[PDB]
Amino acid sequence: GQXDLSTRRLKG
Amino acid sequence: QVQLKQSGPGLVQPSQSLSITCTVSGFSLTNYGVHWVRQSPGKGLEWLGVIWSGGNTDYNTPFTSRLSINKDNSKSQVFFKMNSLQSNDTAIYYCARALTYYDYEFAYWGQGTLVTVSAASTKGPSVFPLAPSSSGGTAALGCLVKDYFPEPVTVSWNSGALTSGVHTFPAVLQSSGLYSLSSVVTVPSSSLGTQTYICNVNHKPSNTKVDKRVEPK
Amino acid sequence: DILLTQSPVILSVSPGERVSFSCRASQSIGTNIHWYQQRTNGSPRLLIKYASESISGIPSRFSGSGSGTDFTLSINSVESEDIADYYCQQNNNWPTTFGAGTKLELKRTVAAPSVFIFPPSDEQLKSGTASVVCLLNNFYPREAKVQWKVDNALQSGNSQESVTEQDSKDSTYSLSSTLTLSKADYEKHKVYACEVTHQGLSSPVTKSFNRGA
Repeated sequence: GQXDLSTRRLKG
Repeated sequence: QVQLKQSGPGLVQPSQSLSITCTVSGFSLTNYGVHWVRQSPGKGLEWLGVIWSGGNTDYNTPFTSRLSINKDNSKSQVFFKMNSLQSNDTAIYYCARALTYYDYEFAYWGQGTLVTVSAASTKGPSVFPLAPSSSGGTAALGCLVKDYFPEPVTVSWNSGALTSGVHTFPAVLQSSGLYSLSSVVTVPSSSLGTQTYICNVNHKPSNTKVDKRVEPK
Repeated sequence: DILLTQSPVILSVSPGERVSFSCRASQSIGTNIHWYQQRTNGSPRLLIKYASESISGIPSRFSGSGSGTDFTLSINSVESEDIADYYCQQNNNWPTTFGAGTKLELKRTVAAPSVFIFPPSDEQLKSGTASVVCLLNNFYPREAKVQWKVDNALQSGNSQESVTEQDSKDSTYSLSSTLTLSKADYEKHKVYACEVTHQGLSSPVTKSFNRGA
């Protein structure tokens, strides 16, 4: 549901 | 065509300011406004502000105090500055242009500037080879980009000519506070004798630019 | 501000299937809504402007509908290249706000991983550290277990995994597990094994090497 800086993808 | 290219990724110490330059091409800053959007873990996509064709600026309510946007039309440059950053200001900052000069449907984006807010020091990585040895004519090889800060780091293979079979894993934060990632590629075993395999590592925050030749041990 | 609620959080479909994205606004915003696609390490890509209007260079399988508070983005025949996050943006009220997004995963047949183990380079050993890497390449689904053993001793707490997003072509994942030891520890042992458990494997696959050869 949160945005991950390491992939520019949503993770959790 | 239309392009927006931002300045390189940066580290900002707590309570200090962030500065980003958005250089545009394919259109004139006199005919279009440039918006600034950031993407953070805790707030996702967030509209920060805009500088219009005529020079006026609007800033989103939470940033009216520390946000400042300027531009140089002749140099096709827009200057983003935000003050007194904290940890939750760590995000990817984009400059963007809409379809029309007055609107907000962002059809053109910058590549994004990853901003890390940390008191830690910049640290260039070490690049180590992941050497193949002795899968049905397919050999895997790669590079280990270890112990760097902050993010990001770019990895390509053979100056961009090799993209098929490439996997660049997301960086993991080690207990030492430094990042580390690997980049792998699968190639025919028979090509390992007549082909050179180089990973092009570039850690812009530290000006570390390394080419690592990866051979069978 | 206007709160945009996207639903669901994660969508998982098969290629060729239909898929719709929900974006609900905290109040009526008419048709003033734009949709965005964002691939891994990419910037947002404008898909639809004003709920339903087409965008240049966007495949015809992308379309949007809705008005008031309930809006829909649809892909009639989804493809592997559509693996991304999808955001909606409203601009009927200042300031323009974005939704939280919907992740689009793609189902595909089970693929067993290709496993490769990499010893630490002699270059890194000079730094006083040994990194052993095990590569799980092109597999599906995402669930996988990596078990490290050093002279038949189960390793725990001294490894870290990293998993790629879904590949835009074959929709597979790849995983890297890095075992990290001190050089003194690494030189005190011989057999370094990586056991991989995955649904596509009838039995665990173990790649290993002996320090030296």
